[PDB]
Amino acid sequence: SMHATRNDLPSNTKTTMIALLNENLAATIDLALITKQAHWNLKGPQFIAVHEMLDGFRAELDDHVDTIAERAVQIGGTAYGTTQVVVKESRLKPYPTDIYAVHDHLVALIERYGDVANLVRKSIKDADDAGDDDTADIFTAASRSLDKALWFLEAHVQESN
Amino acid sequence: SMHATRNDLPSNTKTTMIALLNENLAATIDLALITKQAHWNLKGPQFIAVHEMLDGFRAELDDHVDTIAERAVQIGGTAYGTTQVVVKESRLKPYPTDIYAVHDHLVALIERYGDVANLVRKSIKDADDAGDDDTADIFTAASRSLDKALWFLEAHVQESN
Amino acid sequence: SMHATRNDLPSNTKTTMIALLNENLAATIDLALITKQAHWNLKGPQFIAVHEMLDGFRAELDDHVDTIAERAVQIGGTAYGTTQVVVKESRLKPYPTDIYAVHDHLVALIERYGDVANLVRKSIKDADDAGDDDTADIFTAASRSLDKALWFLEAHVQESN
Amino acid sequence: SMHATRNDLPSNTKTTMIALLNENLAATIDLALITKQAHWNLKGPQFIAVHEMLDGFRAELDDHVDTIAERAVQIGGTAYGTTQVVVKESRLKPYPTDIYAVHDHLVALIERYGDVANLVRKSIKDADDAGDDDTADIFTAASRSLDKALWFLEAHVQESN
Amino acid sequence: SMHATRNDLPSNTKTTMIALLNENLAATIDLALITKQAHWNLKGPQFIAVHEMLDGFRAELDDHVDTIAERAVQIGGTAYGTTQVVVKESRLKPYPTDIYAVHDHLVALIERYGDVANLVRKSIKDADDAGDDDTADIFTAASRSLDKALWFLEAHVQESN
Amino acid sequence: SMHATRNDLPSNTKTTMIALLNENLAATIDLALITKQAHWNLKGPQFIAVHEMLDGFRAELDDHVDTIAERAVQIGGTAYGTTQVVVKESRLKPYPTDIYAVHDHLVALIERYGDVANLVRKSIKDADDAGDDDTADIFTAASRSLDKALWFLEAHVQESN
Amino acid sequence: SMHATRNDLPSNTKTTMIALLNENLAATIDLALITKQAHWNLKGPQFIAVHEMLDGFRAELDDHVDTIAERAVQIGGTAYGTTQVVVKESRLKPYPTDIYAVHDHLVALIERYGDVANLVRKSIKDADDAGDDDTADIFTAASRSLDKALWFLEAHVQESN
Amino acid sequence: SMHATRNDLPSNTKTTMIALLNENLAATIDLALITKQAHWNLKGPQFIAVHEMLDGFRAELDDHVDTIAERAVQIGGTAYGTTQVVVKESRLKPYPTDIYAVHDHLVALIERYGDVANLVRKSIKDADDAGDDDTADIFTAASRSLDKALWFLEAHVQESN
Amino acid sequence: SMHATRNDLPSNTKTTMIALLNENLAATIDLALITKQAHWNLKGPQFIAVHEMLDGFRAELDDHVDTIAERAVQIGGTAYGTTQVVVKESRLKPYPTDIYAVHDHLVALIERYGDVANLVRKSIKDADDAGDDDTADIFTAASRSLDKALWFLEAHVQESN
Amino acid sequence: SMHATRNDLPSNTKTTMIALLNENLAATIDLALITKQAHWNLKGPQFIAVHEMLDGFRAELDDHVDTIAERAVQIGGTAYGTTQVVVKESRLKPYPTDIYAVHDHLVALIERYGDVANLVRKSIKDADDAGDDDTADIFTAASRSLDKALWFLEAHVQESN
Amino acid sequence: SMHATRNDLPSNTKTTMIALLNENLAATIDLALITKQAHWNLKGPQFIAVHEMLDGFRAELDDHVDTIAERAVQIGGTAYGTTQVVVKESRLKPYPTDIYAVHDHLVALIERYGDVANLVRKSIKDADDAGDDDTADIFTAASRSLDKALWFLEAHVQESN
Amino acid sequence: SMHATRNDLPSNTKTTMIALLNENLAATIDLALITKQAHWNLKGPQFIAVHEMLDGFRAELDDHVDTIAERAVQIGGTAYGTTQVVVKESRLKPYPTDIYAVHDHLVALIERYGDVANLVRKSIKDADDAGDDDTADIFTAASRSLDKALWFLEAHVQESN
Ligand SMILES: [Ca+2]
Ligand SMILES: [Ca+2]
Ligand SMILES: [Ca+2]
Ligand SMILES: [Ca+2]
Ligand SMILES: [Ca+2]
Ligand SMILES: [Ca+2]
Ligand SMILES: [Ca+2]
Ligand SMILES: [Ca+2]
Ligand SMILES: [Ca+2]
Ligand SMILES: [Ca+2]
Ligand SMILES: [Ca+2]
Ligand SMILES: [Ca+2]
Repeated sequence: SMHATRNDLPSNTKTTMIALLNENLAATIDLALITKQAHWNLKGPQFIAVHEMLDGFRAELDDHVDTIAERAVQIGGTAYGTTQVVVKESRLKPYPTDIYAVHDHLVALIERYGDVANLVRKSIKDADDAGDDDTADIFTAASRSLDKALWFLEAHVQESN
Repeated sequence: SMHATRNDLPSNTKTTMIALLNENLAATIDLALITKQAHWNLKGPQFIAVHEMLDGFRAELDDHVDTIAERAVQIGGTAYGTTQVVVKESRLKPYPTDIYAVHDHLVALIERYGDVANLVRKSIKDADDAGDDDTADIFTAASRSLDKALWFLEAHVQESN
Repeated sequence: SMHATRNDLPSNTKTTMIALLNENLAATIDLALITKQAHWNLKGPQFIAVHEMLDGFRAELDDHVDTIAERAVQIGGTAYGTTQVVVKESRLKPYPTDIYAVHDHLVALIERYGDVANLVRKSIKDADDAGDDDTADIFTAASRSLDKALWFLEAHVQESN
Repeated sequence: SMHATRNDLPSNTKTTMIALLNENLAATIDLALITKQAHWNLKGPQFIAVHEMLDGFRAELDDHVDTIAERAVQIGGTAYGTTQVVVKESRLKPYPTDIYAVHDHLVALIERYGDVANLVRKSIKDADDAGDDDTADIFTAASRSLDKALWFLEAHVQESN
Repeated sequence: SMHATRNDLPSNTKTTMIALLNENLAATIDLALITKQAHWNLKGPQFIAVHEMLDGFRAELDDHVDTIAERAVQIGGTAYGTTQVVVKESRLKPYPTDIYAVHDHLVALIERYGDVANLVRKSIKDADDAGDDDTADIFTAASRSLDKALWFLEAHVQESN
Repeated sequence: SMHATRNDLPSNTKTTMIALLNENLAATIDLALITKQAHWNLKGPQFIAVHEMLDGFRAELDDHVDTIAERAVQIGGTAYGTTQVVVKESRLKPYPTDIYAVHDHLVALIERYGDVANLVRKSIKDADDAGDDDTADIFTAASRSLDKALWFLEAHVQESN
Repeated sequence: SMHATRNDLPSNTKTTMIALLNENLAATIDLALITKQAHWNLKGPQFIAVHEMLDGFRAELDDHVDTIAERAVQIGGTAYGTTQVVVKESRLKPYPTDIYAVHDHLVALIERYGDVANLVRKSIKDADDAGDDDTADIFTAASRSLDKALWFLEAHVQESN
Repeated sequence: SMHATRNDLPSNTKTTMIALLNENLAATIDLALITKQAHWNLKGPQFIAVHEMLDGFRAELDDHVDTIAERAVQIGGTAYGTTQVVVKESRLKPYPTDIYAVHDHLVALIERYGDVANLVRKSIKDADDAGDDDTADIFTAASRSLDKALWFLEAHVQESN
Repeated sequence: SMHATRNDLPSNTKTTMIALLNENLAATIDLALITKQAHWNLKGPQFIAVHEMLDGFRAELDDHVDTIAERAVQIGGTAYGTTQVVVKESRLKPYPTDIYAVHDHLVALIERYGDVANLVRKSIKDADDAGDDDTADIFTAASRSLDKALWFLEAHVQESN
Repeated sequence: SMHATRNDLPSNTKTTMIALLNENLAATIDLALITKQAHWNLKGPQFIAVHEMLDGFRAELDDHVDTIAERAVQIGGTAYGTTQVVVKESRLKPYPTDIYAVHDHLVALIERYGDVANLVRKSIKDADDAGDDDTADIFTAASRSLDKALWFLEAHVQESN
Repeated sequence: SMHATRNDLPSNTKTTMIALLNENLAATIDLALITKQAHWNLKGPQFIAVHEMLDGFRAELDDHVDTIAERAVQIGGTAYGTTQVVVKESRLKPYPTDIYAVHDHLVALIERYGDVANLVRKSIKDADDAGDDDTADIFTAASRSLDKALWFLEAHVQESN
Repeated sequence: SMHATRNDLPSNTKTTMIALLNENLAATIDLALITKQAHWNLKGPQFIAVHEMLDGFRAELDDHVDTIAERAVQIGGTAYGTTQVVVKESRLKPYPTDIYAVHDHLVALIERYGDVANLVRKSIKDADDAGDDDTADIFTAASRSLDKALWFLEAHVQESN
């Protein structure tokens, strides 16, 4: 599953970072699909603003998914992003397909956004500790996006009016 | 799974169309993931042109996925697009995660694109027959995109030089 | 009210389609005016999201108004779009000028959008049966926009939180 | 028909200005519809240039219509812009639906453009006199657009070659 | 002249549609050339507006030419668009190279745009009857453009002032 | 604090307008900061739509701040816009830093937007009476923006659903 | 030199405004040429910044020149803007063609910009006194541009470091 | 009037080319002002098409005016473009300020555009003969624009229908 | 075939340049159609890159075809660009409609691009010699585009790996 | 002043970072107001270049202010950016409102830019030390902008010619 | 070669970082020239795709070159990027000027991109270790670009079909 | 170093123009590096305007470098643009790396821009004499850019205030 590269990151670093990148890739792809799931099916008084907001989140996730995947490839590995892989390697709770109210989707999204945000933020440190600054930076950009999206979601529920 | 709408498409036709739209949604989301899987992992002399071409395909699939999903919702149904749904409801063979050569990706992609192209093309007629002209037209837009993408792939292998 | 054209749609077809286009033209012009009426006067907690949403609807309706009007003219007819014509030939229930609450506008708009959506959707079939495929396609484009707008409105009231 | 606002314009100025804004709103919406009525149906040697010019006028009118309506609302009033209100409140002579010649449309348009131009220009002074400088400015911007459009029309008939 | 494709349109449908697409391709390429011929050589008081209008037509034809040619290829065929093919397979009467006055070009264009508009419109139905919904849609888009163009030309001569 | 200019507005008019401009400059800079204060800290069901609306407000305020400051300079004065000046010359009540609910920020912002809208509106007349028509016009533009923003805010609370 | 218009500004207002507009038109066209004259021939340490600044000035003048000319024509007059008219009717002192130092051009330009700025500013009031609010407004927009340009010029010489 | 440059065009070529450039500068500035004069004052059936066309001409002339002037400066000279210089050094017949009919403007413009077109075209050869290829190219770009604009004008009068 | 123009190129230069331009016009229109023929039908491993490249070539060719044709008209001639003329006046070997391999299209295109590249290059000199500098420059621009396009084609076959 | 978040940064990291972010927020907002203060009031030979440069700085600061403020909120805190807070928590020496010469502004600005640049650069380390990689990155982006702006300023005074 | 700055990075950090930035600057400038050398001279079946790809690489390298150079200057140093310096300080093996095949250029480029990629990636850590977070971040962005480009290159040679 | 082409430029014209193109290529790449060297390191009162001006120069140079290099390759040759070639084949005096003052950079840049401007201008004539009109035109475009850039630089020193 590896290919040769002149990239001189140590071999053990490449192995551990490819694993870490793929773990994050599965999480973020799953979250991308969850985001559209919610976007299509939400109903209630805040429909249009939340509907539109979720498209923005998906667009951001798409960029980070690409950057994460391509990083695994750059350092000699394979990127694993098919449905069969994602369903197995993502730890996100299956997103309910029988919820509709904006509030139910917000609380469901907060759980999952929170899980992915916390994963990616930790992965910054794991990459830094492994000696892979570029990978750490990639997770840092992704984490900034995820922590902002998590805030946009939580801000809707942190007060009731 | 249903919500009331003033849309007066006959009730039985809504039911059959929601099912048809979800069948096609599962296929097109799966094909979207497959397209990126190939994009990241392709290697060989035609790397960059094919890499970029596949991003074009993904952007068009994303637009047809949204159109199909929202159509299901418009006529009073639920769009089902989570990883857990897609992995069960897509009939596309799992994309191999251990291929790299551009030619191997082209052959694997032609198989999946051909399957989705033919499914969506048949769905146009199923929708027209059922009396849902907007759904037929949504499938027609999708089919035109799929048949063009299929050609782009096949044109790479229909001659050898 | 007619002018000569090399367009060889049968004369009966032209006559029936010119009337059908004018019927839809009236309905859509009126819906455009209604849409702005609500946009200006809505008040309540969802003000800005709904206010901006209605501008998007108007922009889409304008494009369909033009397309329907110009089709009547293309096939040798006159397009009837003055206030005096619209107030008589639009079958939309007069929109109230004494409502303000966003909820009240949403409910009223759902009534009006449903009416036009269902008119245009059937008109696809009238045109197709008449053997005017271009006019049927014009109505199909307009119908897709109307069904999506109807959904955007209905989605606000289909759940309560 | 009123909602309270912190805008400290005196009650009498608010009520007089709301009425004046609504008078001009009805005239400009009607004129907007007239402009497209002519745009669709004009025929003759200068067709394309005039056809396009009238879309320019309509775009400008739309912006002024919005600005006038929204000013009535800002100062605590209701904007009245439905077909039923416009047909009663506009003083423009019903535009003929049985004229085609570019020249005939030019002459008929000049009549109505003249009427609205002169109405809006006078309304600048009425607002200024009422001590509502923002409304006067809104009318000044609309009047500049109207006087320029009137010129564009008249310039076509002021000489014969 | 054929190449293997996964596209599952029946063999006879492919053969007949490739022929129909090539017939329409020859007519539309010829019409494109005709359009520029007129564009360059027109003279008279309406010169600039008609000159520009005709570039708009050519841009539209170019897009329909490509879509039609590529459809023939997508379904396993060859697209035939060389000068030698077009001069043989177009049925448009050779365009006169010794006319100048805007009126004479408008009349000569009406003849040829009418012929192509009517061919394309009938071809929608031929494609639909053959069970090729994408091809039918391609001709529908092309027909819409052609009927609008025919009107823009005819609208210049349907009245004389 | 003054510099010579060939601008021949009367000396006493320059002095009184510089003062009036600076008074308005202090209020508008303070309002700009207040607007972002609200934007960052609001929480509740209408979060994203109101968050984004307030960025629109701030962008409009920035342009008017610049225009007011630069006018004071053009006519030979100094623009005073530092935090120390603003905290002393603004009469806006200090914005609470312990509120979060969207409703609470809307009412707080209505207070301050109203205060500024009414100041700027009065300042049009003060400038006109002083014989500085450009300064009056600058205040007119700022006032139209302020009255519209004030409406956007008040419209959220003028009805409860 | 006059043509008939439905514009109902009083006849004596038209006559006096047409003269005032043409007087301003002459000065502003002259200032436009002067601006470029300086732009081409300036030399010295601040060359590129001042060179580019002067192109910004010319672009704004051009817009006002057109608005002033077209206003004269809209109200039934002739716009006079040929070289022979401008050399006779411009109130500006002929610009020297034998200066080069940036400072020399700045000083010369300040004289000319001051004259035009002061003329246009006065003309706002002359128009307002004549009851022509649109013309007053056109001069206000022009005066705001000229006063700001005058400042940009003077600011370069109001301190020496 | 000269400043030193490292540009090693021979001194006599500089002197001759500076003179030639200034001759062409005066003609093109004069033609620019003439173009706007016609633009503002034309009246008749072709108003809007020709009005707009003349703005395109003026935009192009502006670019060539700049290029020509700057070339004189680049090779050590002064650019002479004030009203007082242009009225003396342009040999264009003063443009009439008492014509209105579009046909009258077309024919007057044709005479002036013909004069400048033919001057600039000859000047290409004069520059090439003097050994200044860059100046010859500047005149070639200007000449191409002028010959095309001359055609746009002439094409209007070369036929009558 | 000829119309009067003030363009003072000698009568014999005009005649010979019109013929020369039309010879090049036939070649370049033929090449434009050839480029699309290859674009549609090519197949093999380099498909997408070469497919897209050929669209770039076509766009450049279209611009030069227009410039060549319009130059013929500007100098009082007729542009001849119909299918019947091009098939007669182009000396390009008819393009084969039974080739597919990318390599075969590259070789076939190189023959035709070379022929046109070399005709246009020679035509620069023919125009210079005739004293038509603008026409020479028109051919210089076209020739630069053709020699670049020829290189892009040849570079594909000048090495084998 | 805290709200709950799923963001799993340690509670002490959140507290510490919210304080640090707010410290930098006060400094950067104060600097933003200082930058415009200079922008408006500067006078001297380098006026327009430095005037424009300072608007570039303010635009960059605005983005960093937003990012810093929002990060404090994301991690469960309150952002404090009112005039009253900034005047108390910014340590920048109050900016003089009685200086004009470009040089004096440059020297004053360097002091304040220096102080903010140095604070923000240190805060990268303080954030790293607290285990908040996203916050550190936010300060890194701000620090890069500040160090660059500081150079732009200092570069004006580091040599005298 | 140093200038005073308020930037308070420690003196030894400045000296060592200036040297490190200049070592990277020479490598990246050399690589930029190498990239264009390949781009112009490559020949073979993948010409156009690789030709374009290398322009993308060059545009990225230019941005990083500027960032690196400016950082050295910002911290009080001199940026050294002349040909004479680059040829002395780059360690990249001189690029062969006698290769043409795409494959030969790919292999040659991989060697040089690998060297620079590895140098920059190590330099991130050298900067972090010296306590210069902004410089580390600049190298991180550059390293990310380099590692991605290295992959784009290697991906072409990592498989043979 | 040569590759076969259908380009019919005479053999010795190809050889001599390849040499001449490579001579100018070395000069212009070296000037491009010089321009950036000045850009980064300049300091003094005119810093920002001159800093920015030099990026405009570099962008123009980059386009000419590409056009020159590609021309050499188009006509069958090799483009030589590596650091090792440029250092040997450029005759520009090594640019000083110990200068900072704006004036020092202007003087040094004037020397080198002058040398390159004069080389390229002569090269137009050498290409024309050899019969290569396209190469001559390429040098004409570059010469126009260089003569303009040289002026921009010399205008800063041609007068002292
Ligand atoms: Ca990618
Ligand atoms: Ca969607
Ligand atoms: Ca229309
Ligand atoms: Ca609105
Ligand atoms: Ca195509
Ligand atoms: Ca400003
Ligand atoms: Ca105008
Ligand atoms: Ca210029
Ligand atoms: Ca053309
Ligand atoms: Ca924000
Ligand atoms: Ca830079
Ligand atoms: Ca290139």
